Amino acid sequence: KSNIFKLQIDELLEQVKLKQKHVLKV
Amino acid sequence: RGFSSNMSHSGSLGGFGTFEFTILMAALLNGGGINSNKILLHGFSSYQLFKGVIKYLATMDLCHDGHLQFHSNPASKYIDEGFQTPTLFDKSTKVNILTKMTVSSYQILKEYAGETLRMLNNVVQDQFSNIFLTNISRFDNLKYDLCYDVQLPLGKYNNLETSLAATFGSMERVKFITLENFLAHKITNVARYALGDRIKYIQIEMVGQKSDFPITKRKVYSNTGGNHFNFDFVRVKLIVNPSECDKLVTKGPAHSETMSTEAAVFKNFWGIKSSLRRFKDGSITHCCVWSTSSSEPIISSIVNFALQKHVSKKAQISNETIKKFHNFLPLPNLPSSAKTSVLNLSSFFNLKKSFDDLYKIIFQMKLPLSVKSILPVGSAFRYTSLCQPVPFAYSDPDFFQDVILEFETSPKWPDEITSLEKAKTAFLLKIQEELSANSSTYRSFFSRDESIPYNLEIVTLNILTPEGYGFKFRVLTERDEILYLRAIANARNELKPELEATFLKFTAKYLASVRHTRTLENISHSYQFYSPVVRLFKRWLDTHLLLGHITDELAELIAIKPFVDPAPYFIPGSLENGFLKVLKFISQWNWKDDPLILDLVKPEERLTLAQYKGIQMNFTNLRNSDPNGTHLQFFVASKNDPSGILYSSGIPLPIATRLTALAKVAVNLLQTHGLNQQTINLLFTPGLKDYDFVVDLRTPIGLKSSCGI
Amino acid sequence: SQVFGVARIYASFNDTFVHVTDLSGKETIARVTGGMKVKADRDESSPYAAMLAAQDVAAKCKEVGITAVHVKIRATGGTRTKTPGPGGQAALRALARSGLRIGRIEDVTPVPSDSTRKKG
Amino acid sequence: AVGKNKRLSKGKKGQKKRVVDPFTRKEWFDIKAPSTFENRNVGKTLVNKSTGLKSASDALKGRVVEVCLADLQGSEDHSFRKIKLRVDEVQGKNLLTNFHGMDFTTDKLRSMVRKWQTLIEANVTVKTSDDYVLRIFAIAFTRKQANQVKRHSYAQSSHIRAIRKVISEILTKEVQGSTLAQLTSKLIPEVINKEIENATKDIFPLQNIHVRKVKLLKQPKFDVGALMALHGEEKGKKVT
Amino acid sequence: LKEDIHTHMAIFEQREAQAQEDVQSSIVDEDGFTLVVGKNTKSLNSIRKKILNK
RNA sequence: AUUAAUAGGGACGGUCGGGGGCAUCAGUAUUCAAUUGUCAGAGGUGAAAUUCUUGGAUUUAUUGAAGACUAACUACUGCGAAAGCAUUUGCCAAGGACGUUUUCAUUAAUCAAGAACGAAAAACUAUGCCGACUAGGGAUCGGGUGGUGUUUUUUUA
Repeated sequence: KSNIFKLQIDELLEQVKLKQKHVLKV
Repeated sequence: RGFSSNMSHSGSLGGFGTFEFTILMAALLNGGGINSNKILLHGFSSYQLFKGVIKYLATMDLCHDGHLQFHSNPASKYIDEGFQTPTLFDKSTKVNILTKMTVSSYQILKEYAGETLRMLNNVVQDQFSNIFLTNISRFDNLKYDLCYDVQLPLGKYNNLETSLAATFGSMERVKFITLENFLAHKITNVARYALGDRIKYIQIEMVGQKSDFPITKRKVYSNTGGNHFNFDFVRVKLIVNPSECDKLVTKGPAHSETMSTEAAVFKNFWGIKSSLRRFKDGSITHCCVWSTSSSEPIISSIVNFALQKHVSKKAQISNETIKKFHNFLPLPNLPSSAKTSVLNLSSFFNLKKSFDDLYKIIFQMKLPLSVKSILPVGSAFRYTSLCQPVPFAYSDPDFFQDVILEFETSPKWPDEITSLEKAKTAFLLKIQEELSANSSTYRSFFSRDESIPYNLEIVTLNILTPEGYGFKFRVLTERDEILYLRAIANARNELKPELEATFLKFTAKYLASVRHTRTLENISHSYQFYSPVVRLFKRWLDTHLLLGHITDELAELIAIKPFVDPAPYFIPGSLENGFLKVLKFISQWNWKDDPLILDLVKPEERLTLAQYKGIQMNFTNLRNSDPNGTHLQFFVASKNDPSGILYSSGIPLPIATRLTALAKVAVNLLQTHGLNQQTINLLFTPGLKDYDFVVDLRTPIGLKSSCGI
Repeated sequence: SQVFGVARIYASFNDTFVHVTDLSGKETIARVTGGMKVKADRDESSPYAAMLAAQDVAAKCKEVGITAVHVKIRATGGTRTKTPGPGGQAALRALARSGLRIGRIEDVTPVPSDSTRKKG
Repeated sequence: AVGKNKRLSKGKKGQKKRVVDPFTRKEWFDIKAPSTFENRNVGKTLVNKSTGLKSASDALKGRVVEVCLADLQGSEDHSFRKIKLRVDEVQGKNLLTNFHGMDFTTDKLRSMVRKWQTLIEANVTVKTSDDYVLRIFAIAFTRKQANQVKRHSYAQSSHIRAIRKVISEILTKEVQGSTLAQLTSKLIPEVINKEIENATKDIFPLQNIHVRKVKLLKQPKFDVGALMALHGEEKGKKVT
Repeated sequence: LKEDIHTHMAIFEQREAQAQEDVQSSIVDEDGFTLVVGKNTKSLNSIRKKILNK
């Protein structure tokens, strides 16, 4: 559960991760 | 799961946001043991932290049983006294963290959290996509089971005063700041009390509420739907208990000598529906009896009466979806049929009873070989015949249900296929002779079984019982299996696939069918709604013209799939919910890349990891055989059949793409239009286009009369 | 039409328990001991005591409504004797003459499979 | 201590005035048997209080009754067998029993045991599809042919061990392929032991073959829908 | 149906009696051999098939 | 550069056994306990007493644990060097006989001494000429060969 779970949450966080350029714009 | 910090008390799902989550996980880092123990640690993983927090928040009740306390400035500790409301308490600020949190909503997240940890503690399958990669919160009638439209032509303040039976004074206004909060709270309480056992969870929706207002106005100004308040109408949403949906009595407190306080509450609340009954077993209780009906359920009837009684005389209750669906189910030609509910199986049981009588009259007849077994295997015997079994109704294509007659073992059988079948017919002849000579009320004749390719001698004995039923009898030995494997051996490579397909068909009719019947019946008695769902699904397929090339058993297994795999959703307890979950599952299903693993098991013997991996290996092997899936579309498999091709074989990829297309059309229609009679009727309409030719046939006689519908 | 009660008759060499019971085997209806039905104490297993005991518990059974009997008759069993007693024979005969319709007869003695007695 | 010579003991010092009239306070419940059997109706049983509806229900859930298969099944030979029926639902002067176990009777065992021939005993623990756990005991005595002249017919222990393994295989495949009603209907007309005989005639011909005993060990969480389905809710009548 | 079944069984048993008769009537090859044959086999064809398979 | 003893070993083969070791599984009883009934006695004996019982004994019912033992089948017997061994399924080695156109070639027989194994209230009406020894006779257990029909089953064990 742990290994595939880390892979899956890594993919998820990469997909939902935000843009630093937008962060500094705000 | 549709949860944020939005105000739950106002009649919508919520009261719990990411801020609240962060607060509570920080509190679990602070502590939280019953011995004020620290629960988590600063050097855990997200997976560890998430599992631990879910475990705690699911196991610990925070409203009725106990509360959680800490100091924001120290050790967290759970105290086993509930405050009748979700209570996380900083003792440095006296703040309940969860004051926006309706207790009903707390119960709902408790159930979701239990499902979350159950999926997590499953170690076999890939639970990540159910855990995170689906929004359940989109469709109301999929997420919940019974939602009812509640019209309130309220009007203005004095119209409220004369129409609302509830009093709106200063104490109502001080414990519930807004009229809408008071209204939602009152409706929640009255529905909870008037239903009680029959349900699992309740939710209220203020359709027409908004949060945006300009700087131009003092507040939000509305005129929506007679009222001038921040809603159009009310919708009630119910997660319903399955086996309590049809309880013709609703028990209250016990009849004591004086008037007990709870019986006073019940009788004041019910009044005209309150009564005293004397039962069978020497009991005297207060009850509010009902009546049962096919098209509408008892929940609908009671919810109309109770809300009209204790809210307003102008309120309106509806669910045309559920009433339409119940009408789309066929109705028997049995007395009092409309009064008979949808969870009553009396016709099936009558069938089974006359079979038991026949079981006596055959099983003790005199014969060459002693009878080893008689096995019903029939569709009706697993409760999946669309039309219910009506006496003397021989217009039903599935009227003659099927029953195996297995004799003992004896090595004097012929070792030739045709002579083998002819000897079996000789057995049936002897049985028919004895049965005619002794059992004159029965009737009997013989028929040619042509379901099996390249095997022409098979004769089955159809017997008609004077309860108005018909059983077809076929015989089974061990020489059948041995000979068929012998034939595949002595086949040549040009003909070997055809003999393999024929062997598969024989297996489906004679060996897997008994396991199929046993398993599905034994599980349907737990999942009551599965039989109406699968009958409705059969009606749907017969409208969409696919039953000619889809057998029964494929339909049955893909029907039971959402029941046995509710997660992330729930177990369906209402016909609309189950039917639409099945269609949703078909639409999501990518049979070119998805296997299907069915654990036909009572709720929480299941499949081991080795079996799961073995079937997954078989799935990978067939995908390697044909990634196009041209010769094999569906891979549906279970413990009763890991090969899977047994039921899913013998179909055109045009038929499969037609079915997938119809699923996608239905899902798009539900995504676009909304739930109403026009969309339901349009689903039940056929296409009758998109073809190369259409040929329209009219029989000499309309068979509804002899079909008994 | 008929109602059955089971009659468990322990019949040792020292006493005789007539024991009527409802059909489930839990709720005793009445039980009567030859020892309590004889004034003496060397008679406390005799057929006379058994006849009196059986007659009296038959009276109580007809009072409750019991009409017929499945009789289960028991010796000491165990490592000791395995034959019913004088009370067993006399009790069965007395009930049948009292007038309850005897249903059916069985000999349920605890026989050891493997006796708790060491060799040497 | 009845008679006048019999001395007092600690005994009859503080007695109890029997006044309660237990067979006034009691109440009669009818029981009923599952649908796999012919003569379904049997038996009335007592409950030690009436004034507990739920307390009475607790007693009748606890019960275990047992009855002769003859009168349970019409055929008036008391067919030397017992069915233990367990009561696990109540509804209105009707107890809805369920199957609990089975045994032969000791007189039948004496009726088969004989001197110059050996017996074979297999005792396999299995699981039905309904997750019941069973322990089935099966017995079989060897026999002499229609031809012999030797005075005794003993089995060599190769033949015994191959028979014991064969009996084990047939029992466990048949009961794992059953459900519990399907078992009960198999067990009633004695078809297992014809299967055993026909599959062991190639080893050393046995005569006297039986399913001796069945012991239940495990039950699942209780199943109202299943049980009332296996037998095959109601308006009151308006006291005013 | 009765007539078909009866004539079919009669014909088939005529064939099978011939089959056991031949396979256990002491088959001897041309130059002094002998074919071993078990008890209760019935089909010299089936012996051919066992030969072909293994 | 011998023969291959109805001399001895040893190999192989299919078996045979209640022989042994560790492990496992089951059986009813008995003892202890929980829970349930009903009511005044139970137990034991030439007769009784000590003893246990209105905080319910004995009795009945559902279950739980605990240690032992392995009934009937059990002898005209089986295996073991003797003392001895008795429900199942494994595992570890060992063994007799029989089969054998295998292999070695006198490797041997009886034994004072010496070494291994050997529960241990016991015993108490038994008792037979023996011997290096000739033919048998009936059943019996283990293996082997032929003949023969019944029980058996037939391309998968």
